[PDB]
Parts: sequence; structure tokens; C-alpha cells
Amino acid sequence: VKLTTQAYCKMVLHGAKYPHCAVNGLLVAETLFVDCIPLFHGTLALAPMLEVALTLIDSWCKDHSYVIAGYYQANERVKDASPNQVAEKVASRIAEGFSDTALIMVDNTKFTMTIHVYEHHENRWRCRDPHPEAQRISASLLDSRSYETLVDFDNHLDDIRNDWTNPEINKAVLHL
Amino acid sequence: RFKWAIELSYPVGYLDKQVP
Amino acid sequence: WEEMRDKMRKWREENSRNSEQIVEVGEELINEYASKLGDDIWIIYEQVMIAALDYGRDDLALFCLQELRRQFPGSHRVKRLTGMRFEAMERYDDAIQLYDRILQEDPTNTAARKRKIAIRKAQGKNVEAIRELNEYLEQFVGDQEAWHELAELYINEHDYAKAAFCLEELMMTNPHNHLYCQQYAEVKYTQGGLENLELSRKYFAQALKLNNRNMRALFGLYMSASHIASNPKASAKTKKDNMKYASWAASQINRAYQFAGRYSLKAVEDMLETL
Repeated sequence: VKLTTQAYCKMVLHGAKYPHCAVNGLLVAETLFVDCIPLFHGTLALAPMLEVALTLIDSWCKDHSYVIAGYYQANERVKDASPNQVAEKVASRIAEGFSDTALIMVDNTKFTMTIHVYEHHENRWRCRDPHPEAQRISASLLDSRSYETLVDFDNHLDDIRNDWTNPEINKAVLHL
Repeated sequence: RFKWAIELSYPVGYLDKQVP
Repeated sequence: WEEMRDKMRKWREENSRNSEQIVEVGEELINEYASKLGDDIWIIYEQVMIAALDYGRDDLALFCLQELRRQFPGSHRVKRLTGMRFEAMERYDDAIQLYDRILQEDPTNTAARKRKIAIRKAQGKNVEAIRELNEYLEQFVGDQEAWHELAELYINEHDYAKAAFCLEELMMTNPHNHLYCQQYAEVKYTQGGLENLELSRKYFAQALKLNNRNMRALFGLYMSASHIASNPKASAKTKKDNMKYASWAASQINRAYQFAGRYSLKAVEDMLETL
């Protein structure tokens, strides 16, 4: 049950690039979470795009021997932290194929220097307790004003030429 | 076999009566 | 150099709230160029104020608002901007008195109602906002922005049936844009029921004939058809025509990603074949 620096980085980055709309993304492990994906922003109570995103990311992650094992949502309003039906459904669907996946919701009422992890473990996604350098990395890159070249999936559906893996940010944080 | 199948579940000029 | 002006105008025209660039270009153009511009700055103040509220500053707000005050003393719009300022700093009842006042001295004024509703929604409450908005729509029909907001609210309350009625009211007029038909199809496909998927593929199509380059409509048609080809409740002819629908759509997606490629092709071909 580990937090990867780049995961948190991409996560809060997506949270900041669309700061007045609710967002979800998706963590991919091979429990160690290994890479975040920003996929959507907007309404999010609509299946088809979600269904095809899940399918495509499966077809692609098999090639590198990764499985998803992880969700995260971040509501639009700051003063709210509650696992709305949608995320519950998506995490019960992911745990039908993994049976250990964990749900995340960022508090967002601090949003500077946050996590609220749940876990199902036969319970309705109940809470747990807190388990650095990545914080510094986050702060620096945020003030680096770089979130404007972070592509999500919703962008990919308009301009196919993007790359939802965005390895530029990966190598960038690697240099730090 | 579709793995990710999800099921989620007065305005003036709205009735449900299957009017012919 | 005047390009900055036109970009600000663009963002005014096609609402593009990002409130990072806006405030920068505003504070640049709020300077001496003002007297150069000529009788046009006022809109730029009304536009920078809101983006500033969005950025968190709140310091430029009062400068812009007091310029507006001194020019247009007995206005109503600047009153709305003061209500906005209030509700950002969480004076709600004060703002309500304000809006009820400038509705009291002008009953046929909409913006006050549409801020009362934003307040009611910022508290957290939805169910009363919806009936307030309908009681408004019961008078001020032809308010398309309101119909779209109502559809979004009914969606987030998980009532996907009346949102479709609003989208009907809203793509009956202005039936030349794909986005509305597309979102209608997404509504229906989410609503479940074969009698609805038959419409979902139809409208995911019509929303494609118009633009003929959209992508979400394409995957939507592919998924609707592929799911029709497993529901064992339709005559053979249905399934055999949906198979060809889906296969042709697959070919077109192959074309598209081929254009793109100049590794994705692998994954998309996998998705194609797996069914």
C-alpha cells in the first residue's frame, strides 16, 4: 500500500488543471501503485466513454504486464469527501477482477503540502489511517507552471495525436 | 462477454402515458 | 500587438473559463492602453473581475468594481457583481437581500434569479434549486443555458429520464450541432433498455453525419451495436445488420488511427477483434 511520487504528481496536477470541475483518474499497478492516468473531467455519470477507456487500457496494459488495481475521484466542491455511487460501482467492478483494489478520494481542503483512502475488505469501502520528497517535487513542478501540457483521455477523444501516457512528465520527474 | 458493463440507476410538458 | 484584444474577445465569445491567462492579459491591458482602446474597456473589467474571483486574488476585484461604479452609478449589472463578491466571501443572506431588491425594483430581470440559484446550489442543496429553476422556466422559456444546466443537474441526481426531455427541448431548436444529439445518445445508452439503444445508435449516427470527424460518436455507435449483437431478444436481421454496422465502424476507426500513426494501432486492433 505505497504512494508513488509520480502518481500523486499526475493526480493533483489533473486536479489543478480543471480546478472547478469534478475529475476522476486511474492508478495502474503491475500493493504498489505505479502510474496515474487523468482520464476524465466533467459530469462523469455516463457509461460508454468510461467503458471504452477501461477496455482500451486493459488491452494496452496487458502488453506491459500491468493491471489497474486503483481508482481516484476528486469532487468539484472542496467541502465534500463522500464516495458517491459512481466510484463505488467502478471499484466494485474493478475488485471483481482483482479483489484487492483500493479507492482514493483526495480531501482537497488542504491542496498544498490530502489523501482519504478507503478499502472494501468485505466492507463498503471503509476508511483507514495515514501510511516527503514527492511533496517537494509536487510543489516545485506545480509552481513550474507545467500542467498545461498534461493530456487526459477526454482530450484524446478530440485530438487523437496526443498520448495519455504522457511520458514527458515521467522523464521530467525522473530528472529531478 | 462485455467485461465493463455498467448499470447506473413536473418539468413543463412532460408526461408518461404512452398517448397514441 | 492588438491580438491580445481579439483573444480576450474570443474567450468572451466562446466561454473558455481558465482564469489564469485571462487575469494576466487583463492586468496588462488594464493599463494606459485603456485610454487608447476607447469606450471598450468596461466589458474587459466585467470579464477580468470574474476570472480574478476564480484565481483567488480578490484584490483586483474592488479596483475593477469601483471603476464600474464610478462610471455607471445606478446600474444593475455592477450590483450583480457585488452580489458575486459577497457570495465568494460567503455572505449569502446579504446577497439574497441584494438580488431580491434589484428584482423588487425590476421584476423582469433574470440574472438575480440565476444567482439566487447558484447560491442555493453552493450551499449543497439541489432538490430545491431544481424546483426553483423550473418555476423560473415556467415563465422564461427560451433560456437554453437553463435547459442545459437542468439536464446536468438531473444527471447528477441519477434521474436520466427527464434530462432527455430537456435535451429534446434543446436540440429541437438549434438542430445543427452534433454535441446535443451525442449527449442525448449517451443519456439513452446509459438509461438501458433495447428500445433506447435503438435510438442511441441512431443519434450517435446523426451526430456523425453532421460533423463526420467526431470520435465519441464513433465509439458510441460501435459499442451500442456490439451490445445489440448479444442481447437475445431481437430477430436475426437485427443482429446481422448490427454486425455490419460495427464492422464498418471498425474499418473507419482503423483508417483514423492509421492517419494518427504518422503502438496505438496494436491496442485498438485488439479492442476491435476481441468481440
